[PDB]
Amino acid sequence: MDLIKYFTFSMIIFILGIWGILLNRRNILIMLMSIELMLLAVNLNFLVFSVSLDDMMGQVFALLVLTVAAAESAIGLAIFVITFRVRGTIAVEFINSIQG
Amino acid sequence: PISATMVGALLGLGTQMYSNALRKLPYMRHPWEHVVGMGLGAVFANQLVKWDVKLKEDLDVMLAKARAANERRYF
Amino acid sequence: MFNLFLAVFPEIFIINATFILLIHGVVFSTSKKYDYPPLASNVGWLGLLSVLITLLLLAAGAPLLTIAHLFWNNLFRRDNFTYFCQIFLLLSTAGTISMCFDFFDQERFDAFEFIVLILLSTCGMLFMISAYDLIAMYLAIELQSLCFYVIAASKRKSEFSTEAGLKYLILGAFSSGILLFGCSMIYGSTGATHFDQLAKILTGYEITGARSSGIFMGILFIAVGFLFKITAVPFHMWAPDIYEGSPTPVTAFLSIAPKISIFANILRVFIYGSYGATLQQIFFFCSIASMILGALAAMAQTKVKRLLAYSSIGHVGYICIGFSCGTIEGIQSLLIGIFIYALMTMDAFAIVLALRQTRVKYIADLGALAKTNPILAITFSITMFSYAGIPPLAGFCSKFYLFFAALGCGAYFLALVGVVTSVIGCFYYIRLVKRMFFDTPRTWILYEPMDRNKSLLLAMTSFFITLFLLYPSPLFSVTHQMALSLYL
Amino acid sequence: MILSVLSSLALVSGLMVVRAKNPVHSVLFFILVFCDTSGLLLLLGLDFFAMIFLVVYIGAIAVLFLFVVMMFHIQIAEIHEEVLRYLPVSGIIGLIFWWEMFFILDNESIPLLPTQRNTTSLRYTVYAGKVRSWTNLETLGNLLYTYYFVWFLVSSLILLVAMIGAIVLTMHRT
Amino acid sequence: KVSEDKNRNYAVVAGVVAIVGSIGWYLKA
Amino acid sequence: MNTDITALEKAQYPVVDRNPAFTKVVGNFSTLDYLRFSTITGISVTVGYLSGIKPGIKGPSMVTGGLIGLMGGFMYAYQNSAGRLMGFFPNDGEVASYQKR
Amino acid sequence: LAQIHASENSKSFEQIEVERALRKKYARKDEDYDSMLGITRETPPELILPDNVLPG
Amino acid sequence: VKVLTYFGMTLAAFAFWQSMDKVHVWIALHQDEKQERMEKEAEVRRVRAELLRKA
Amino acid sequence: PYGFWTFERHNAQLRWDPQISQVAGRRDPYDDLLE
Ligand SMILES: CCCCCCCCCCCCCCCCCC(=O)OC[C@H](COP(=O)([O-])OCC(O)COP(=O)([O-])OC[C@@H](COC(=O)CCCCCCCCCCCCCCCCC)OC(=O)CCCCCCCCCCCCCCCCC)OC(=O)CCCCCCCCCCCCCCCCC
Ligand SMILES: CCCCCCCCCCCCCCCCCC(=O)OC[C@H](COP(=O)([O-])OCC(O)COP(=O)([O-])OC[C@@H](COC(=O)CCCCCCCCCCCCCCCCC)OC(=O)CCCCCCCCCCCCCCCCC)OC(=O)CCCCCCCCCCCCCCCCC
Ligand SMILES: C[C@@H]1CC[C@@]2(OC1)O[C@H]1C[C@H]3[C@@H]4CC=C5C[C@@H](OCCC(CO[C@H]6O[C@H](CO)[C@@H](O[C@H]7O[C@H](CO)[C@@H](O)[C@H](O)[C@H]7O)[C@H](O)[C@H]6O)CO[C@H]6O[C@H](CO)[C@@H](O[C@H]7O[C@H](CO)[C@@H](O)[C@H](O)[C@H]7O)[C@H](O)[C@H]6O)CC[C@]5(C)[C@H]4CC[C@]3(C)[C@H]1[C@@H]2C
Ligand SMILES: CCCCCCCCCCCCCCCCCC(=O)O[C@@H](COC(=O)CCCCCCCCCCCCCCC)COP(=O)(O)OCC[N+](C)(C)C
Ligand SMILES: CCCCCCCCCCCCCCCCCC(=O)O[C@@H](COC(=O)CCCCCCCCCCCCCCC)COP(=O)(O)OCC[N+](C)(C)C
Ligand SMILES: CCCCCCCCCCCCCCCCCCCC(=O)O[C@H](COC(=O)CCCCCCCCCCCCCC)COP(=O)(O)OCCN
Ligand SMILES: CCCCCCCCCCCCCCCCCCCC(=O)O[C@H](COC(=O)CCCCCCCCCCCCCC)COP(=O)(O)OCCN
Repeated sequence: MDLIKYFTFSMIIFILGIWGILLNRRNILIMLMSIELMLLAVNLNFLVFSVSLDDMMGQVFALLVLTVAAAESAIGLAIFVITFRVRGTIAVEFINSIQG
Repeated sequence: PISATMVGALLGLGTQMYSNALRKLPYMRHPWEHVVGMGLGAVFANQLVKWDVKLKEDLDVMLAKARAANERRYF
Repeated sequence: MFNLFLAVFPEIFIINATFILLIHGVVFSTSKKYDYPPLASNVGWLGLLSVLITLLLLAAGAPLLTIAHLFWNNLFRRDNFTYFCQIFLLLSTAGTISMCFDFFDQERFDAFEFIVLILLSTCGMLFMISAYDLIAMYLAIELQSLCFYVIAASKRKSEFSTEAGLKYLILGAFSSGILLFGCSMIYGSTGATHFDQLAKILTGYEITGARSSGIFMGILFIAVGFLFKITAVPFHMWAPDIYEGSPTPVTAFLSIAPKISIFANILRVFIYGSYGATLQQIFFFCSIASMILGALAAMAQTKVKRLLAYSSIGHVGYICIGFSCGTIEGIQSLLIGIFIYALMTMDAFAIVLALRQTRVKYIADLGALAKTNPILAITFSITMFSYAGIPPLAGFCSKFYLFFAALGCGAYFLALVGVVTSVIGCFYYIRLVKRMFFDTPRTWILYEPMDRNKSLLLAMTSFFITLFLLYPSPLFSVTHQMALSLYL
Repeated sequence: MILSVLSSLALVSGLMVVRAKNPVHSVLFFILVFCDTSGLLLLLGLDFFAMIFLVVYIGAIAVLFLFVVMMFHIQIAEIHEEVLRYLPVSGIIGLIFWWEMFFILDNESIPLLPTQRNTTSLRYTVYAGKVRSWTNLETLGNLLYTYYFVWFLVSSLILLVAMIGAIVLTMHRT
Repeated sequence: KVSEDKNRNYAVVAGVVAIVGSIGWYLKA
Repeated sequence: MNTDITALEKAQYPVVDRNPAFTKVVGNFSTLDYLRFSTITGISVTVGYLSGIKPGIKGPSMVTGGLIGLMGGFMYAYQNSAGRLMGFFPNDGEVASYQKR
Repeated sequence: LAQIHASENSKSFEQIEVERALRKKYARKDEDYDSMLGITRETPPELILPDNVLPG
Repeated sequence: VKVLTYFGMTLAAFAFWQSMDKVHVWIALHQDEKQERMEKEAEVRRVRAELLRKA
Repeated sequence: PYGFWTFERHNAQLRWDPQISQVAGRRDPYDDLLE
């Protein structure tokens, strides 16, 4: 039962990220945090499979995905900062001017 | 007759004039540029014709290999 | 050892040149002595030069790109298909850069880092085209995406640009996570990430009753990421907002190059791999949805940029019809549609960038253009009629294959939808022609004439659009060649 | 059982990430999730990844999030909303994902039911692979820089993009 | 009598080299 | 590190040297290689000069353009010379020099 | 008004060229990139008219 | 939340995971019946295909 | 095409992997005992 238990752990993390997207319509910072949660779940999926399959490819890609997660968070938080600086607020009603 | 050099030269001259017109300039504002454009158009057209011949030559061999691979099924 | 790296000479050169330009720009932009000169145009010219030298290196070394293929096999795969894809990508990047100089100097956008980010994204898309493993594909996609996120927000004091960036980063990161999940499921189910291994494992079984639900959902999630990238409905709504809110040169660049790169990826993943009818049905349903929604939403638009965004969504629906029918002619038609759509989009955005010098925003702002600049109004009209697909303009090729694929595969509903959406598209395209030629507004907007770069690019793309169907043989042959090279 | 404990901690901490009213609290719970993940990694024998998750996710990424969220001083009125009306939409979407995606491995990877017999005696030991055992660290380092070096370098390019973007978007030099 | 802008002179030499080298490139190919 | 120069598409001309050394490839540079090299470098220097005038850095811009052109032109000449020695490009001169030394 | 017109009409070739270049340089702006650089570009005094001729 | 609230949520989650374990055992125990159903349906489909090909 | 995976371009691993078969990290453990 080990492999099903390790996989459902990562799976609950992924579903939690999805739920965080669904439940945070006024809070886009938490939406970013939910996306990181999904990325963490995928990283865990690669590591578990590497062990289960006795193969190193899952481990190389896990490290590279960590690099991508870091760069993603850096750029995303920069964009958050400049949006806040322009508006003085992070409320979603001030980032809805592009439409139609 | 109607050679690739002549079509290309006409297209290059037309390109310079069209460019001048788009910029609301007289058709023949910088005539040496018209000469340059005729030269480049002629060169381009001749190279396109040669490339087309070469492309058909490569497609022929590649279709031949595809046909052979398909015909291997009925062996 | 050194000769092994002949397979990556183009990429080595462009990366090194990008580093050189980064150093040059940062050293002299900070110079008190030189009074902090703007370097966006200087670096832009040097980067256009670098792109052209990269193109020369790649085009002239066609066999050498396949050298040491066993040594490079677990990293990438270069062939005839990647050859032509990468050439077309470099040509598009060069054109987009050439269209940016008036924007640099008249707006005074002095940031040279814009050019560096464009060059790094071009590096990423080059590696995307040659990717032959899920890991490499993901890494190259992410490099490309991060560069776009940054450049979409380049007007960092603008509400519109910051909004575009924020929406792009959130939705892009979400879709990338979904795609990565799919990749993890496929690895866990097959023990493989290399495309050759995946082809061997998946071929001959598709859904033979005992189907790997892990393999089936990995494919689905990867397809969702791909569809987000090509702005296919229902994963499209990021595209109109990002296209409108980004700086117009960014919008022009995003409209062309990523499509080339991601379709290269889609061909080599799906077409070269094997789950099968399910995925072609995915692209089938998304094509129909994209055509319908693009047509209707474009009909609703009053602004030029949003109209072009929705037009591109509809056209990717038309293109994906070719991927769906799963034949050599389908792939060829998809490639022909990408080439022609790219040259038409370059023409349209050259006009839009020319008009942005007087801040064109609304379709109604084009009023009386046939009076204030007759040859410009005609040129823009040719682009619109080509977008509408009126023969014998180049745009007629996509309409012709859309109906060619429906009638043969037996798809009468697709033909129905194509007829309706083509007529709707023609209406909203000729509305622009009516605005420039038929209307008599009380207040006119007089536009500043365009620079030489855009006039020359417009002149060449306008001859191509009018005259392509007189001599279409090279494109037809080159695209048949590429379609065949995917499997042989 | 131990995986039940760690998964329960992760479940609760993740719910706190997505449901805490204060975003600073969300960042702190996120840190608890990464700690639990590191515990799982230690169970898998991947001590390098277990430590790196602490160093990078908690030591660098979460610190960045905390610095940014703390200086924002977000008022709850700007991000508050009632979530009772989402229970149905989360119920279908969660259930469908639950029914499909927690059980995706079951048909391919059928669990071994633990029997009332000592199967431990059927574990076969090969001493040949135990003469010179490799750490997780050296197994990874045997591959990153030689056979897959191109992906390594592309990741470097990604980090360079991050640095450039961070400067260009936020810098206001005094 | 003399053009004094050294950088301009170097650029002139570079343009001349480009033109002549292009002619030679065409001729010997 | 195991290496394998073997290409996917075989050489269509006689193989003078399967994996020529760096210095051998450079010493194999012909007059046409030097013409390509010099043309690319000269164009690059010219572009650097002309694009540098408006910011006021035409000299340093010339140097930067020249560095880019030098690297690109050398890579192009090396590409051609190595491809000739390997039989991927028409190599009449290489074959003639090989059949004699 | 006579003062500004007399000043402009009496300028030499060299000063005309200098002011043409200065006018072109300061015709547009990118204050956001200047703030990134931490500099403030000031209009040169040869392009500023006296206050007694300004509308206010 | 209260510390006791977090602890109680953790207990509820532990119960949920043990229930999930029971579910996995159930799914494993029914592999044979699912295989039998798949085989019977495959036989039916093959017989129908062979019979319709007779015409 | 019929048997496209048979085409030499697709058998890259079958020809590369034997060249690295003696590389530390992918050897059979008994190879070290006998070499
Ligand atoms: C015999 C031994 C006896 C001695 C030992 C006894 C030890 C004591 C008992 C242990 C502790 C229990 C009591 C808890 C504290 C109560 C006292 C108190 O003052 O609470 C105040 C509390 C007020 O909240 P607060 O802490 O002050 O925070 C205020 C703000 O929210 C703060 O703001 P914030 O930003 O920090 O947080 C935002 C938000 C945070 O938002 C949330 O946390 C979400 C709230 C809903 C939680 C939904 C479930 C989460 C748990 C996971 C369960 C599995 C989920 C699976 C889903 C994925 C599947 C697809 O806040 C809230 O919404 C608070 C809501 C709290 C409600 C918690 C209800 C938990 C669900 C219980 C379900 C019971 C079902 C049983 C079977 C379960 C199925 C197996 O009000 C309550 O009384 C609720 C707590 C009481 C119920 C929770 C504990 C349940 C434990 C049940 C016993 C275990 C049964 C299983 C045993 C298994 C054995 C094998
Ligand atoms: C063999 C094992 C034996 C174990 C024996 C120990 C068993 C302990 C059982 C305890 C359960 C029964 C409790 C009965 C009631 C006790 C009476 C009472 O509550 O009065 C206490 C009273 C507050 O009680 P309260 O009336 O409920 O007020 C609650 C809030 O005020 C309410 O205000 P609020 O509604 O606004 O909420 C705001 C929020 C505040 O915002 C937050 O975010 C809370 C903080 C959570 C994240 C903070 C850590 C991340 C930040 C980075 C820290 C550095 C990271 C690196 C260093 C640590 C990593 C190793 O407050 C909370 O949410 C508190 C929830 C606590 C969740 C975190 C603790 C669980 C950690 C996991 C423990 C794992 C083992 C236990 C489970 C075992 C399996 C069942 O004052 C104190 O707690 C004293 C403060 C000292 C606490 C030190 C705790 C450790 C802190 C340092 C370590 C940080 C990492 C945590 C461990 C990580 C492990 C890797
Ligand atoms: C620096 C900062 C500070 C913070 C921090 O870092 C950062 O600090 C860091 C510090 C970290 C902790 C560090 C350490 C641990 C311990 C670990 O826990 C070990 C658990 C493992 C080891 O457990 C046993 O392992 C051996 C047995 O396996 C025992 O050997 C015997 O048996 C040998 C064989 O006969 C004999 O030869 C030997 O002679 C004989 O002695 C050995 O004694 C014993 O240890 C795994 O075990 C389980 O796994 C089994 C498999 O799943 C489960 O089996 C079950 O399922 C099977 C079906 O699947 C059924 O068949 C089975 O019937 C059925 O039972 C079962 O649940 C259970 O066994 C749990 C994680 C944790 C807490 C870390 C958390 C995170 C931190 C706090 C980090 C934290 C973040
Ligand atoms: C049959 C095709 C299918 C149907 C589509 C038709 C699309 C067009 C719609 C037809 C309705 C009427 C269209 C009226 C357009 C005719 C008027 C026109 O375009 O004249 C242009 C002419 O536009 C052009 O410049 C067209 C140039 C295209 C060149 C194509 C020819 C290529 C080879 C020619 C070689 C050079 C000339 C040889 C002889 C000297 C004048 O432009 P202005 O904006 O008025 O002024 C330009 C500025 N200036 C005069 C000062 C230079
Ligand atoms: C008596 C019979 C001989 C007649 C000879 C006629 C041949 C003339 C052929 C026409 C050539 C056209 C070349 C077009 C390029 C224009 C070159 C140029 O403009 O020179 C510039 C720039 O020169 C360069 O940077 C490189 C190009 C020069 C190389 C070509 C020079 C053409 C004549 C050759 C003179 C050199 C020969 C001797 C060399 C030792 C001088 O420097 P700046 O004043 O700072 O430039 C300002 C910006 N703007 C370009 C707009 C003027
Ligand atoms: C053989 C016929 C074609 C030959 C063309 C020249 C040789 C090819 C070299 C490349 C030519 C490319 C086109 C050069 C002009 C490009 C656009 C430049 C326009 C520009 O904005 O900058 C001008 C620089 O002038 C310039 O760039 C031109 C500088 C002098 C070149 C003109 C002489 C051409 C010789 C033609 C035949 C001569 C017969 C005797 C040999 C400054 O513009 P401005 O202030 O100077 O004035 C303009 C009055 N609107
Ligand atoms: C196929 C259908 C038929 C096509 C017809 C083919 C005929 C060939 C074309 C002939 C051209 C005729 C004109 C030639 C003479 C003009 C020479 C240009 C002068 C020049 O140096 O231009 C500079 C600007 O560069 C420029 O303006 C050059 C850049 C122009 C953009 C085009 C190249 C971009 C890269 C490739 C794009 C590919 C896209 C395809 C996907 C400086 O100009 P200035 O001195 O006036 O000062 C502008 C203010 N800064």
